[PDB]
Amino acid sequence: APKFGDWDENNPSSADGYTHIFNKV
Amino acid sequence: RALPGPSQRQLEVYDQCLIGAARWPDDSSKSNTPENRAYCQSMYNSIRSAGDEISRGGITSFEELWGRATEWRLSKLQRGEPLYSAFASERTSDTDAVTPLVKPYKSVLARVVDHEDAHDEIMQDNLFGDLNVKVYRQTAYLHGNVIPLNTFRVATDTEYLRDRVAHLRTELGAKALKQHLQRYNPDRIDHTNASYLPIIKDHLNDLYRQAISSDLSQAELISLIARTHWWAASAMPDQRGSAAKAEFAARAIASAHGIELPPFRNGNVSDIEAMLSGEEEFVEKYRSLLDSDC
Ligand SMILES: C[C@@H]1O[C@H](OP(=O)(O)OP(=O)(O)OC[C@H]2O[C@@H](n3ccc(=O)[nH]c3=O)[C@H](O)[C@@H]2O)[C@H](O)[C@H](O)[C@H]1O
Repeated sequence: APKFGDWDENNPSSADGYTHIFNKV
Repeated sequence: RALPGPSQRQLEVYDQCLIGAARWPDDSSKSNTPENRAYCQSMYNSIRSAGDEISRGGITSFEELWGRATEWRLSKLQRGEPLYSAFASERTSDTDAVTPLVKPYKSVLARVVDHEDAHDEIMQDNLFGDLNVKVYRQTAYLHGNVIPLNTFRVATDTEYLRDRVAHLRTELGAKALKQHLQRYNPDRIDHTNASYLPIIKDHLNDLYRQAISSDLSQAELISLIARTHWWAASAMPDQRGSAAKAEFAARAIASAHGIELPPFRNGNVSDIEAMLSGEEEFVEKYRSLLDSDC
């Protein structure tokens, strides 16, 4: 099994690491 | 009562240029750069001026102090209005902060997984489905009542994921998968609900007021400083910059009393050390998080 979070390799849709802010659902 | 104000004996400059660093264990390179050492030394200076004014009675509220930290940090932004507005605006109750645990926050994933206070739960996801996650659930206690805060989750069936993720992308388009991961990445911090922030702010003015006393022993005062630093950083009150701001406040309160704390230890990113800990855990460990070695 991959490293924790290394499942997210070379994905163009990998999140950008910094604080995001969304509307409350 | 007026206080001694900032020390005259001052950290050697190698230290001043670390004040505020994010000395990630997995990439302290950024702590070693010219632009940063500029940033940090700026911070060390605006701290001390703020200390000057605390010690005189010029800063009355922790809200006015936090203005002094905010004001400073923005002046260091060469970025633009969408970025200037975030660092400048309090998080509001109609929103949810989130930090994907990608880079440089990749070291964290171990800290959650081997955390002694870690749960083993299930994250029900509309695209990946059901997932194992090691979970820490920081909480704070106040007036007796429990406050939930930030929530670390790390997906662990890691092979499924890379297989699943590649699957999902081609259908929805990267356009709509990144959308999900921005808000629902399996590995992520889910921050203190902004609704708590009104009361967390009163408690922080209470706490500041006490630590601008004049009778405090060297032990208490610090115990007060560590708390403030814990509560601010962990409530993450602003959309951006809370990390710096928190450490700014704390260190300004220290210099007010004439204390000259050092840079935190390498790989001791102070905000995260506080997010992954209870109040009294962090109060105790605070002194050693600082590089107090000659
Ligand atoms: C962190 C994560 O993201 C947010 O931080 P943010 O993205 O707003 O940036 P900073 O807090 O200013 O930056 C994070 C830390 O890096 C330091 N720094 C920054 C830029 C630089 O050029 N040199 C430096 O030394 C800075 O002093 C700060 O302590 C939240 O706050 C929250 O703590 C957490 O979710």
